[PDB]
Amino acid sequence: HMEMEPETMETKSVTDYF
Amino acid sequence: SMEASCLELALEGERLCKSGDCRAGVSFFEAAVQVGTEDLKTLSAIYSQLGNAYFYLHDYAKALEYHHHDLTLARTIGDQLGEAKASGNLGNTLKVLGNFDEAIVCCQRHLDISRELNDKVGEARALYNLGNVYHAKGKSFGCPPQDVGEFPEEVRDALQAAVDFYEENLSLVTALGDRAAQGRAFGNLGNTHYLLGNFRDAVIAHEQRLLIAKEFGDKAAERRAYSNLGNAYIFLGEFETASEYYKKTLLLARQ
Repeated sequence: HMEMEPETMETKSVTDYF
Repeated sequence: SMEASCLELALEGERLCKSGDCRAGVSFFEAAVQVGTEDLKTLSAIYSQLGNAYFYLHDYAKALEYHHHDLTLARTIGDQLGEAKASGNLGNTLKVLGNFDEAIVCCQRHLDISRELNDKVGEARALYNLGNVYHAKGKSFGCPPQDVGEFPEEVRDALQAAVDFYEENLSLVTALGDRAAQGRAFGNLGNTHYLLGNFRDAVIAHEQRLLIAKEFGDKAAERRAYSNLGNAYIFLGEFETASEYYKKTLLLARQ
């Protein structure tokens, strides 16, 4: 019925090496 | 080495997801898995990417499974932030599946670790994530008019709890200056009020949501705000008011 906001997902990168 | 080639395929996958085509990105990530690496930090990262990729693709079962491996592995190597994150993602996925109780634990962990490490960014997101869960939980009792008049203290409790997370979240994100985040929280905060029967409070929340939506040039969020605002006025009886916000809504998705 009601309209909701999207979820946030935390995000990891390979680039974290650098 | 097999490291280098696995590193390549993931990097690709990131730009691919980063640039809209996550369907192909998945394939590059899987591929990188198939190649593999002795560097678990990297592998951990990759499973996460898959978890979300698949999350966005509405294959929640596979997201759950990929984040569960991420979570396990972050624990394995003593990567606290990694475990905080994987927790979050698993929690949210569990929410989507309707396993609220375990979702709460998972999002709760994300919070606790983020507090420990004094990550305020992470702390706020977890607060929002928790909000949604307790919301979803309380929402999923019976159906969503007869509800607002009569329902159990343990459902109130569940919704009021969301309110409390959203507000806490908001507070946090005001300090960090994150307009987007205030955007998200405001909306869901408002619907939670709607259900609780706090309709004047509902409006306030969505007016803020709308404002932030307009400020970003975000039509979908504009689209919603008008929608959710329509509904509350209806419950206050302001049908001529509602009529218009509803008009604006239909009028909007047109443009």
